[PDB]
Amino acid sequence: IETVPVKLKPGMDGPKVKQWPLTEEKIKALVEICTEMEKEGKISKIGPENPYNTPVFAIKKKDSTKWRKLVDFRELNKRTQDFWGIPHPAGLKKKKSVTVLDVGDAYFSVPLDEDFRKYTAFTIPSINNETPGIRYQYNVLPQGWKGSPAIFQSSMTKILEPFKKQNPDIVIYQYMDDLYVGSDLEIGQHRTKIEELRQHLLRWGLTTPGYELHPDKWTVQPIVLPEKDSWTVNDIQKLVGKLNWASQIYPGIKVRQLCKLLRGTKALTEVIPLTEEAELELAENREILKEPVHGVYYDPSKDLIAEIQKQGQGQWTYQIYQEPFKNLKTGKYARMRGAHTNDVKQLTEAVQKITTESIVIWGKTPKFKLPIQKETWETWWTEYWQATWIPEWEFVNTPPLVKLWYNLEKEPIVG
Amino acid sequence: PISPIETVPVKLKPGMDGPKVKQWPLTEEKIKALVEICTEMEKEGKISKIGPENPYNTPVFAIKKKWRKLVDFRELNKRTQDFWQLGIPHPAGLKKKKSVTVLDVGDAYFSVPLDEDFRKYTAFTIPSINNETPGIRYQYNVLPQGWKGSPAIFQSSMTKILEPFRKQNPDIVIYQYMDDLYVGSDLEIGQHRTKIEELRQHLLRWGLTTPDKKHQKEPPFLWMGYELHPDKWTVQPIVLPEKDSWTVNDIQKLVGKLNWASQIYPGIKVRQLCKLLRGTKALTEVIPLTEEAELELAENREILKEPVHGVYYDPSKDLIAEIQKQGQGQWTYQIYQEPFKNLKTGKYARMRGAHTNDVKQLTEAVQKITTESIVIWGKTPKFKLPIQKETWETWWTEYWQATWIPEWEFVNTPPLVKLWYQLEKEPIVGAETFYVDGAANRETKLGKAGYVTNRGRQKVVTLTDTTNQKTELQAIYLALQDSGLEVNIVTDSQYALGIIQAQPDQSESELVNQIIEQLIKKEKVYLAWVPAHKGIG
Ligand SMILES: CCOCn1c(Cc2cc(C)cc(C)c2)c(C(C)C)c(=O)[nH]c1=O
Repeated sequence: IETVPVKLKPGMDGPKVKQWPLTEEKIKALVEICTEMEKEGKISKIGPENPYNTPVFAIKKKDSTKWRKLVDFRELNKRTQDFWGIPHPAGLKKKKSVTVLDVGDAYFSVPLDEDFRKYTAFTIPSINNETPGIRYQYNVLPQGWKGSPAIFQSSMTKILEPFKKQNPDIVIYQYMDDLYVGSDLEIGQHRTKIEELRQHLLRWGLTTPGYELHPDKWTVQPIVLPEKDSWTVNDIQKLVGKLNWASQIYPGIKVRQLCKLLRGTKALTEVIPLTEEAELELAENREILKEPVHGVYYDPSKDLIAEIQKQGQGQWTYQIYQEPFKNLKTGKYARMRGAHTNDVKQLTEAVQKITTESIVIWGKTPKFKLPIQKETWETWWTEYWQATWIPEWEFVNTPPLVKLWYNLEKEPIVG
Repeated sequence: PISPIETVPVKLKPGMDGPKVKQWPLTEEKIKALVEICTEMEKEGKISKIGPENPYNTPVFAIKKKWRKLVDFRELNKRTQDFWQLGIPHPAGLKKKKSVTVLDVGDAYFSVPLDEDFRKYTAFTIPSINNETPGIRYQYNVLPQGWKGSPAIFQSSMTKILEPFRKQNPDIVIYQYMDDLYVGSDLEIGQHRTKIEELRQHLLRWGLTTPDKKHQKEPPFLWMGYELHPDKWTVQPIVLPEKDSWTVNDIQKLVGKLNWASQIYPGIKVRQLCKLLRGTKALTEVIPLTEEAELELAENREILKEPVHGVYYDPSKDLIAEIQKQGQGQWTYQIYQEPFKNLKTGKYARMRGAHTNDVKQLTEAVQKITTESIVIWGKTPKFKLPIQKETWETWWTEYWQATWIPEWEFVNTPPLVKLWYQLEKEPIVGAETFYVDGAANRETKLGKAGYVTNRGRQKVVTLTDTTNQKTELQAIYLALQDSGLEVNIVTDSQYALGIIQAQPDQSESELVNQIIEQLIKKEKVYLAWVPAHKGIG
């Protein structure tokens, strides 16, 4: 078959990223998964003349009790020529339900340009280094590579045409190995309609393995300030401090009248009666805070940033934006049942959940700013990772005021 | 002889061309020998004569260790493309073997053919008596000693050749390192012996030969400072050069070995000796050992007199990791399967940086142990930590940063690590409230720091040669000092907001440390921050 030539962006070279240590379990599985792929001619052993390398590891999807291979092609992707690919529909962000399907298997039936294969090199390590690693290189379109869906575009659209034309009411969006199907239909009709697509696809060779996404349950919550019968010097102080900060997002926020009440050296516990003016100032701030700041629009030609703060007691807040203080979306996240004592497990889930929304809403993974130590993250994140893609990320030190503010986000009266 | 193996395509780095170094001039005695030696190599097929159509050249020399040639590939190497082992196996990760046999494959480099396309760059020349007629010219047909690509290509070829044998005999372990092949197994001595000979003949099939008993290595194996014995491994003797005159350099070298050794012998100390370097003017400067240095250098000699042995890995047994807090910022750990039969020991040193706490440091040591464990035994140990579950749960569920400890267990081995203090979540009723403040002139460095309490008390100090940050921290210090066992402190310092969140118990700043000690002295402390310049005195 025809192999469309692929090329690195100009002036770029292949990736030379070190493989991270893997546990016995994971190594055994990769060996198993790879010997099989070798026979099927999907991949081939390579020599030391090839200097490139991309890291690989193994995971097990939810419910899934079988190991799947995952390659960190982030570097190779960043360096792969762009394709002038697949458009994004403003529809599924609205649709009542969205289902995610793994059509990653499909690519293995397509061959990859001979001249590019060398860059896909990777290494299965060995315990305690008692043996040389086992070096492979792909012969067919690999999963997780951005070139993949771009080249298998023509073929996917075709395969899909029948179902699309029969259901112009249902939205289909492709991102990486994932296929997002969205419809406003009935849970029964939606799910069953999935299978129709699923089998339809299965009918070509690509086994396509709650679970429903419900865009429009992702409504941005407002900030709510506390209310008391009696206010103490400490209460005003904490408030004023929070407000003074928020003024970076809402300039109409004033705290001059409250500060007035804080003149003097009183005991932090002493109660203070509010003046009619400071009472009004407060009323106005609440008012101002009733809606997201005006004039914030998504700029496609700029990166999305996702900042996450550890609130405590299994709670996490996050904000997505392109410019500080002009949030496109925000929220909270409470730990999944079972993550009882694992901060990393939670954070990992949070990233996946957040990233998925980013895909549905904008069709772009956000760059993460994680409230965790590099060493800690790299050591354990793959132990709970379950998506086929991998967002970009950097590690940071959460400013005290940022989490004090978002901790204030409104919650349901009951549920 | 040369073997029928497929060559590896090799090429120079993009752009650059083959080396052209002029041949160093040699004497009659040097030339005569080289000619001799090369005539030998050419007959074996190792190298081949070439005509001046080859513009490349590398300098050859003659050294006596009978004469022996030497080629300087520094240039060619610099021009050779790059290749993808530099991760060494650690003794603690090996599994006990009934028998280990080591085969030599020394001149195997000259047994592996070189890319016929690359051979041309390997050209060198044999000079004449002085500066007269053109000399003899050759080039390699095999992997040459000293070339950047030899080791890698050799390794790979070896792996290929060993594949079928490794398959047929899965119960046999081979470890290649340099030109040695360590074959081990749990078969019966006679059976093991038999297999080695099969392997040997399997190798001979590919030209690769094997020498006689004359130079056949046998346990113990001296490897990277370790002593590999069949039942256990020990550490190679660390001797301290007992001299009377000590130069700056000598001292530094000492501190080096001693620091390396502190891992195995956790008792070692070098503080008193690491003061002998203060203000040193020259590397060769002679320093008189202080009495304290004599005492220290002395004890270490005793410690290093003791024999420390470890044992090997048994996959059928679980992995235990136990940690101890030697002092502040110092940790020791041992990993074993059977109590007192350590597979590995070690220790961690820290700088305390801007601001950390003991619990945080504990987690970091765990992480480091965990990672190396994964590298060595492909598994993560079960931890035994000197910290109560209570303390842990109280600290991590509140810490601003994500953190974690794999499956662990509390071990009551003093001194337990604990939270030195905890700021109050709410203001203390019936406690003095100090409104602290500090201001400094960034340029004159003239500062003032002080406070005023709801109780009517007050103070203010004038600081000379100070920064703003200091006058701030200092105001907080004064309140801590002049207050009782319970205090409420409000400050508009951005840094106070720092310690509120992190509540560290070790800092780089002496002032911060002062404060921390004070923080620990109190029963209850509530630290509050408010906007600066907002008229909230
Ligand atoms: C006699 C002890 O030799 C160490 N030894 C060995 C041999 C061995 C020898 C040397 C110099 C280094 C290394 C890393 C291993 C093996 C294998 C790799 C053959 C083994 O499985 N187990 C073991 O204990």
